[PDB]
Amino acid sequence: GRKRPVPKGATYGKPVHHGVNQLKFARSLQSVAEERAGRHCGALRVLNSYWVGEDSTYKFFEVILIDPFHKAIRRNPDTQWITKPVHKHREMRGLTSAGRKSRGLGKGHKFHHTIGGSRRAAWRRRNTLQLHRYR
Amino acid sequence: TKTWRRWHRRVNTTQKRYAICSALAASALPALVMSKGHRIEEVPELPLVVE
Amino acid sequence: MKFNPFVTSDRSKNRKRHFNAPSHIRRKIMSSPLSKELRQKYNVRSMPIRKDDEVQVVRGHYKGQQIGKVVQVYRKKYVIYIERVQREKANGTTVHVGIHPSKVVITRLKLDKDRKKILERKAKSRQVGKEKGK
Amino acid sequence: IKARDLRGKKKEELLKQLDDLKVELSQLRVAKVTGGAASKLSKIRVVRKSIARVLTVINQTQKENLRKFYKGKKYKPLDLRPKKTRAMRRRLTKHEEKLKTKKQQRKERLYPLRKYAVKA
Amino acid sequence: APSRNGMILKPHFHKDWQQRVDTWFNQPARKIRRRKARQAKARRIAPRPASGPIRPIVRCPTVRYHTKVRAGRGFSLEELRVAGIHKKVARTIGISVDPRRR
Amino acid sequence: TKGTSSFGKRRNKTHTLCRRCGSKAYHLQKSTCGKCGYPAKRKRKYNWSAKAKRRNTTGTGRMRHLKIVYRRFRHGFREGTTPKPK
Amino acid sequence: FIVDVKANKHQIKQAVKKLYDIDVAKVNTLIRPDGEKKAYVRLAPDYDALDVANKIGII
Amino acid sequence: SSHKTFRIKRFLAKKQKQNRPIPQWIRMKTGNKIRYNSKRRHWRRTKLGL
RNA sequence: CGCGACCUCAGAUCAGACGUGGCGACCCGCUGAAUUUAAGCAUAUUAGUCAGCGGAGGAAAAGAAACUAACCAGGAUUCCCUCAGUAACGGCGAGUGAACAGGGAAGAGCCCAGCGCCGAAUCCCCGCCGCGCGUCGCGGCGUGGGAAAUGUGGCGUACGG
RNA sequence: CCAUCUAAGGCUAAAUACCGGCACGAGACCGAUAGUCAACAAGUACCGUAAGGGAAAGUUGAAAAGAACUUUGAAGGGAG
RNA sequence: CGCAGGUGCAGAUCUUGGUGGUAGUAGCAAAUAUUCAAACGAGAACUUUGAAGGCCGAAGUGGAGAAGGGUUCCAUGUGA
RNA sequence: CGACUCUUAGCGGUGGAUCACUCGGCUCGUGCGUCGAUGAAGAACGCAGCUAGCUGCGAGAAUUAAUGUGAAUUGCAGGACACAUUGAUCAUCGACACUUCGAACGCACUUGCGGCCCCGGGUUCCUCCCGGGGCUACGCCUGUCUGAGCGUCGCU
Ligand SMILES: [Zn+2]
Repeated sequence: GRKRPVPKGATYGKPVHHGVNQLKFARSLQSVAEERAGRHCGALRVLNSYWVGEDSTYKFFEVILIDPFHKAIRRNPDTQWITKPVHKHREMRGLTSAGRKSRGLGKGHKFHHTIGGSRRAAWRRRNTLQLHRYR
Repeated sequence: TKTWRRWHRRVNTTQKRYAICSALAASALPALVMSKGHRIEEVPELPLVVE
Repeated sequence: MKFNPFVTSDRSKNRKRHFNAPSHIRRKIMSSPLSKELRQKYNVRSMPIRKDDEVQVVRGHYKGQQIGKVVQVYRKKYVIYIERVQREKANGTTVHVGIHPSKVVITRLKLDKDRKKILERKAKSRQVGKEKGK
Repeated sequence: IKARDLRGKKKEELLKQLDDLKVELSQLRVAKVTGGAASKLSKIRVVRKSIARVLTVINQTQKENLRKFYKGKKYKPLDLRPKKTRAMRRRLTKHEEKLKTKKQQRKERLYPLRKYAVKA
Repeated sequence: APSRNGMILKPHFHKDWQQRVDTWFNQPARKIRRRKARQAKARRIAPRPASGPIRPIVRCPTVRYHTKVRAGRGFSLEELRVAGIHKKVARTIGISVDPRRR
Repeated sequence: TKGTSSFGKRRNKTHTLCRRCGSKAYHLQKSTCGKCGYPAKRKRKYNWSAKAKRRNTTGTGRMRHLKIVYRRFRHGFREGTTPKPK
Repeated sequence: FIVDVKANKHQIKQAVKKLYDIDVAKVNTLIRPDGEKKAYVRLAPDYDALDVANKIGII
Repeated sequence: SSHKTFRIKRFLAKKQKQNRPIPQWIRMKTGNKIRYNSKRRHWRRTKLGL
């Protein structure tokens, strides 16, 4: 899990925010594997990742990367999308398959917190006061 | 001062049509038109109609 | 009334453009009317003032029928200097009095290839407009 | 001196003219520190701008010759290959942008968009 | 706070609403821009109807609205087949297609 | 003792001029800038100081490259061509 | 002379020799509080500083 | 002190050269608004940022 | 126990490329208080908000149902009106609080992996020639290298093929 | 029992957003103690070791025609 | 005649600026001390030269450096 | 008688209110919507005949070239431009040029110290001295070369 990085375990404030020890990260262990591969290999594009192994202390994943400036990639129309600038660091924006799972998006009644594209998008829409010209 | 002050007013369509009818009726009375300072003399007919 | 949505009628914007206009825009701003005889010869109403132009002053203290020669076009000050339009300082020396070119009338214009070319352009454009109206 | 008159000249005489201008400019700066005439001080601006004019012609001719030499070569110096914007140099060329898969081409040929109207 | 008779009001102004206020002074501007987009699109597809493809007749799915009929997303594969129109040529003709309608 | 007497001992210098931002905020013993965080690759910037950002944002300096880019954008970033000769 | 700040004694000696056709014995260098570099160029015994100064025009 | 670096000396050189009074002909320029150098710095009164 | 092949690794100022930093109003992923209200206060509220971190684009994100509904059924996403201060949550206190249907703005759909058939049909690089040539694509040839059977390409993806 | 869809792979324009940037237009807004801190050599002068803090300050006259010359005073400053 | 407000000040130890009485008042009292003559000069208790009388009394009121200052160093001129 | 004090008015002054003005703001709206290892943003230091600051610029430094324009710039001076054997000024701006730091890039942040390959001058293949030029950062992709392994094997 995620231990809160507070000195001596002292979260100053109200008791509801005193938790230090049984807190959990919002993103999966697979997402942080993709994020660490992308940060090191800045010139590459994270495509996807999968599980390979597991220990009591470590989890092992394998990440697929695409060199977006190789001619075999940007001469093939079926893979020219990864070369577009809007697909830089998908792993850091939660656009890979592992990253999307933590965002809580989908279709139907289980997913209404992200009914406008994201949690922040939905929050902003229902927390903005519409003042028309004719009120 | 804030931009979301109410700047605009909506009037009922029937009342807006009422105001136009009243304005048209008054425009045909020479006393009311002269009371606006519109120098209507030597004008042959106040409801002036030209081809 | 102006209809162009890209032309400003704003006071501050029009004054700002006038007062820090570049030199070549100050040239056309400092235009003066041609004489009645010159307007009859060339079908042109006004020309930008230029050095060695013979003008007469029609407004101000130095108005008259005297013809003088433009000796300086101080575009930064938006004034021109004429031969006889002058006064005396306290010391005794003589200084020119700046006259805005909108207050003078050109009686003879210095003629060269560039001046003939823009005289013909202004006459051709006006003649086209008269024909279009007719 | 005029730039257009310098273009019909060889590199050696352009270098000779540049040398005479620098020698003259050195002489004028001597006059500046020894209380020289106002006519000599005003010539410093003139001679300085001629040196710029000559060096402009030499540099422009040299760059033009390099562009002609590297024309058609697969690899050019970074000084010569076009400078637009880092982002535009990353983007796909016009040819690869219009490349289509055989599946896409079949779709366009078999079911093209049609021009049609509906009567009232 | 309360003074004699009144309504127990619960206004939702406890959440720093002044940072998120949507004013509609650009409403007339977005009507002209939407209108000019329609006119440009109509010219670009000039002979075509400029109102989109033909939509099917659809019944509204609830007791409150099952007496009314509106336009659907597209003609289903079953009605396209009975009419004898290929599902890959309907879009070119100007026929909307909804493969997921029963 | 604290006060005027203690101010007489002020003869050292905790900070020196910085080689990246130019302010006298380069700590000598820590070898780091309190204004821009120079040895760090990213500049020091915070949202709690809106005044601080405005002092050192884009547009406060020459903008040697950016001002030509603004001019060049108006013509499509053309290059390799010259106007027609006389 | 006043010389460029990015100029050492070897460059100063070679330059003075090149444009004035004189031999240099030694060069001493100073940076003034104005910011410019001052060079004290002692000439060879064969050459006379006053004659060189006349030809340059500083006197 | 006498012991100073090149960077500091060049910094002091610039402040020395910019501590001069306004030239007299500037007052005669058309549309002039400067009457004196308001950025004059005295060594004893105001100390340098260094 | 020398010479080969493959595998897994290493070094190179090797030939070509690519990333870093800035701006950050709008956008995406995290992390994340307390002042305040409750006339005290701890849950709650403030608030998934301020501050902190990372990543972009002219938009971003989302997106073509493991959907809604229960009807005589609708039919990707996004936005506006309404639903609605409602269903629901809450020391059921203070307070918080959506969605479906309906009307509009816009409207557009598609692709693999898998299962198969086709003598790897496929791709990168390097030369030469015919070209074309605004700063680079085409055809051939290569008794030219490499990748790829630990699977490239063509057909085909739930609406079936 | 019925209804509905086919997860754990992928791409996609438009309608939507925009207190930064480049150009524009306008206003029942303010009119130099106001309006941006900043109409002016303003994020300047100056202050703090530093993070940071941060001003005051517009108007001769249409045109300098900005008072030549005489006179008292060492001059500032006066009288003509 | 109507329309719309950032629409009326004696107070807020109110904010910014300006000004009084106090008041020609307090004060210009820490470390012994000045005098005569001359020069320059419009002008001298205070500058300079000379002659007297005194002080620091080598852990100095001396001669040099380090930090720090940054042109304060030197010459000439001015006396706002 | 004065003086002094108080009040009022006239005139004169320590003062800068009021009024009039505004190349400034603020707000709304529209169109675009573009930085950077080909070195950005931001700093530093320089550059004018006389020029401190602001501004503009970079050793070609208050600007070169090119195109358009068509007789100025201006505070003083000086000399262009004979105002077509084609051009002052200004604007535009596609050519050229663009010092030192800075993601900052040979190592290091002191005008410190290198290395490899070339060029010129002293001597002559000491590369010994001086000057100049090109390279010399991290990560990472495809390919290339050189390798390692009691890794798996084959021929010996
Ligand atoms: Zn710094």
